[PDB]
Amino acid sequence: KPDILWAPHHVDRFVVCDSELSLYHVATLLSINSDTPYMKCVAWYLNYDPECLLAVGQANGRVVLTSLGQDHNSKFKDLIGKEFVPKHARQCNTLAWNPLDSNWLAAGLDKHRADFSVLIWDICSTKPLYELGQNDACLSLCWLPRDQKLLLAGMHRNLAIFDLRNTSQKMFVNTKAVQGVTVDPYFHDRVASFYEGQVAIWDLRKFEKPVLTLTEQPKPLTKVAWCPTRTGLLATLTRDSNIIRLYDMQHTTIIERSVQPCDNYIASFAWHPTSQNRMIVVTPNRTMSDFTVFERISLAWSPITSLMWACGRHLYECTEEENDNSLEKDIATKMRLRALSRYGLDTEQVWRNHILAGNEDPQLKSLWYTLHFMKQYTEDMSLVYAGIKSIVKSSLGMVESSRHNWSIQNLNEERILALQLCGWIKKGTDVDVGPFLNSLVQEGEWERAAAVALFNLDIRRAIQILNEGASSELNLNVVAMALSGYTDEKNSLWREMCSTLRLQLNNPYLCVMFAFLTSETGSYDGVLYENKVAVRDRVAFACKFLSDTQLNRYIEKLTNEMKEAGNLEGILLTGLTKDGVDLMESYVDRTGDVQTASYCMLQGSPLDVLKDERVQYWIENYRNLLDAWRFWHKRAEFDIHRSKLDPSSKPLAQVFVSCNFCGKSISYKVTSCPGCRKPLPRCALCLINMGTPVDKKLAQFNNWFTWCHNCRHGGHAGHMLSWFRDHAECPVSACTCKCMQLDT
Amino acid sequence: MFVARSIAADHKDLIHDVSFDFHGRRMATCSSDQSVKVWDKSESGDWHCTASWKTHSGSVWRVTWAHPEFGQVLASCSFDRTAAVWEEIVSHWVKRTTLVDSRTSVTDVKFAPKHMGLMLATCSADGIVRIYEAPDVMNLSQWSLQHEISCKLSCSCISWNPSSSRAHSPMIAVGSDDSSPNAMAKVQIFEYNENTRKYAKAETLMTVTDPVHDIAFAPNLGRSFHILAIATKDVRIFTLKPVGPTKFEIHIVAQFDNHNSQVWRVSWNITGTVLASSGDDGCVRLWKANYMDNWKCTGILK
Ligand SMILES: [Zn+2]
Ligand SMILES: [Zn+2]
Ligand SMILES: [Zn+2]
Ligand SMILES: [Zn+2]
Repeated sequence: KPDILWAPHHVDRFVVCDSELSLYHVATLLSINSDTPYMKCVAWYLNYDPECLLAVGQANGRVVLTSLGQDHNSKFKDLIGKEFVPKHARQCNTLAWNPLDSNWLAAGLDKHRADFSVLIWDICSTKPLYELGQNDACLSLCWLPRDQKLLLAGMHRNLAIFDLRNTSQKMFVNTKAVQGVTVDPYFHDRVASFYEGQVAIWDLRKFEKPVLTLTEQPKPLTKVAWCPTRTGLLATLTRDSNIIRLYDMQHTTIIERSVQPCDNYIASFAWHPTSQNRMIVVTPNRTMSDFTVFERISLAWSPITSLMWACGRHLYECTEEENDNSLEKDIATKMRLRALSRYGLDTEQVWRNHILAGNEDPQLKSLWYTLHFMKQYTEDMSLVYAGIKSIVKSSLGMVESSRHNWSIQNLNEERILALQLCGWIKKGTDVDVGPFLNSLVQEGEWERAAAVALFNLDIRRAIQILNEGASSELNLNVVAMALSGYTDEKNSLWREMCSTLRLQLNNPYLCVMFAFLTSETGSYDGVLYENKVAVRDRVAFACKFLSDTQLNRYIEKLTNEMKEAGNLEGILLTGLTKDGVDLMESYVDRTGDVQTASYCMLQGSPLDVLKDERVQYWIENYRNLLDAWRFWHKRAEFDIHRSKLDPSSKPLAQVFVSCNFCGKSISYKVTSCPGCRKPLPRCALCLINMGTPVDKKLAQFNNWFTWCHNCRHGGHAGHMLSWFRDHAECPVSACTCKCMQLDT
Repeated sequence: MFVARSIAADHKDLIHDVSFDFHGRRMATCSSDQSVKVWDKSESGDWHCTASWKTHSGSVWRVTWAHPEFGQVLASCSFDRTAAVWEEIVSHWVKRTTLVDSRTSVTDVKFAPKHMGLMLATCSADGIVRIYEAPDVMNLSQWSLQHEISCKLSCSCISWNPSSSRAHSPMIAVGSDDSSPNAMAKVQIFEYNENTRKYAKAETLMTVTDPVHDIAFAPNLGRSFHILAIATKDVRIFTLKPVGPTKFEIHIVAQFDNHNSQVWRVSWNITGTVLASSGDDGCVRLWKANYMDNWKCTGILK
């Protein structure tokens, strides 16, 4: 039944109790006491001297004291190493001492015939000093810290409240549990009693029945102790359990929490008396871990992406990385950063919002480039804000070819509007993508340019392009020179080889070029379903090559796939219709962005999408989020934007003032009311009647109305501002309230 | 990526809660000494103390804030079998109306969303939820308890639905902390049929078998479905797709045991993308979602 303890005088000095006593310092051992084999009962000296001095009672029951400290002039050695056997041989049961007077100490033994059992002896510096309870079992021996002539004992089936000054004077109370009887220093009226897996709690002033009863856990409770630096906290330990359950005694419901100081079974858990709620657990495998159990933790978030958590008494806080790297933190931080950078609001050239958004995100690349294209075309021009589906819904006049002619206006014009919107064809009617290819080669995207050329049927120009790209910055020329095997042979070395290698490539554009070259006639499903390649280019190539019936399958399938997956790059297909709204709903459900949802919808919306109950909720919730930022002026600017781009929104409902004679509103002689021409109110300061005429400044701010919402006293803005700057009372005589400070 | 710090505040007794107002400039902490106190962050980033006053006989567990539109009030519950309100007069707070109608310890108090008025919901250990009303924002000295809901179990925590879209009827979630050997649902949801003008049981989560410590609702921000987190042995996140009470499509999204203990508190962000959870392990673990729509940890703090 080993346990652990520390030095009552030295916090860092700890004792490991085993078959051999070991003393360690906080772990590095100090000494190994193997002179006491087969230990039964252990006690420590209440007095400081001697250091590392203890009292041990083995099965023989003799009162023997052993020490481990190094003392050069120890004051009390005649008791150090001393032995005090009983008058009969009873096994060791319990042992304790009184810190009030260290001279007297009490020990408990097993059942002899009629000799002493609860024998108290002074170690001096033969026989017990005070004795009682002959021929009985003393499960526990203890001393009352407060009353130096008081103690609590436990018989075989009873517990008695006796006194030293009168041996026969005692108060015995019947109970079933007499194990682990102790009273915490703070709780002078609280007693304890353990019964296997059950624990019995009783009040000293009500020591007749158990005040509190705990649940009987399956494994018996081994050790139960009170918190040495906490109020109303007790812990009970069981057998071969990783976590020791505990109860809260500060209620007067008791909160039950269990803490596991280790992942293995621990023989006993002992809390250091000096340390503040720090517990030490000892296991049979000679491993000691000091785990300080913490209390319940509260949490509270903040609108600045900051978390405040209370762990006990102290207050702590967590910040937002502040690294300017990685994933740019949570969506809220990016949202605030964009709002502070005036994001979306800059509408003179649309595409700049992709750099204005901060980092490079491909999702917020297709949206703003598509939105720039739609606005740019309609300025020159349901036309653009309809998507590719509506654009090619009535597509007619497409002719396929079995074999490409190696080596654009021949297409139907409405089928060329899709090409124009897909970024290939310029604004003009020229079928020469020359500027697009030149810009691509300038941008360094050599593989993309090669793909565009191959789609445009310039094999030699593409070869020159690849050679030029590989001139600067080695496998590019390798693929390019390899590429010249294209043919229409049934079993060409080029054909079988490229069909094999089409999946062997690394660059998606090179893979797409290989697939197109090796594509069987008629079926081009290899290119059109490369999810690792741009949606834009695939859609444009399909429009350029596929026929009438083989476009209404691909467009619809791609649109459903993009809508289900929530890819923002499909807005070009969906357009600004109900389908686009569903796509944006999926995007918001995924990412949680409402600026990219609010600013996209307000950009050229016919008065059917804006009426949706969904397209208004995102704007309202973004405005509320801006309110949380306390970004008032940014919200005001966004309100200007929304109001000028959405007639359905009705501005705030506020107060208007009304005349006293006409009874009607004054909002559109200036001093005269417009209703029936009866005098308007006047400033309390100027005594001049109000009024405002309903580059040259027509009606300055200083002449506006302003009134106290508790007084209904009013005047010019400027005079009231001046008056309340130096004074603090209602301007009118006999008025009382302090008008300004009511709201500030 | 979350880094910690230390806040310059001194207390005597252990505190049980912290709660910001709506902007993040006023917190309200309740101490074990029956004394609640309100801090106020200044322009220099420091925290000062503005008020303090002892509460009723019991022990306060919860203190909550209110929307700034309605003034500045706080609701606090304690073992005194009463719920309180407090308003600033300038700063000396004043009791306005102690909603005392409970025969048990009112464990939780929460405020209804702004879009419907000044309501507050409380239920006690008896297992009956109460909804109160202030149908005059002028005077707070008059309240009415319209609906009483039988739970046939105990209460641990409750949470409203932040969503304010017109489609969603008002909703409430009632937990339980009963460890009876039998197995029964410990988290249930009620709706409000305007036709019947009453609160009706809508859906319950049968997968919940152990006692529940706390429940929270993730704010909507224009989403289609709902997000709900339940404190149990393991943190769990459920989503209830809308289809008498409306049928709900329920499917789990996460189940986390990275605590080796019992979860105590659950919280949500303003946006509703990061979850903060605290447990008996002495650590605070924050969970966010990744590109694969997967729920994983982001920082373990202690
Ligand atoms: Zn008039
Ligand atoms: Zn006045
Ligand atoms: Zn004036
Ligand atoms: Zn006034």
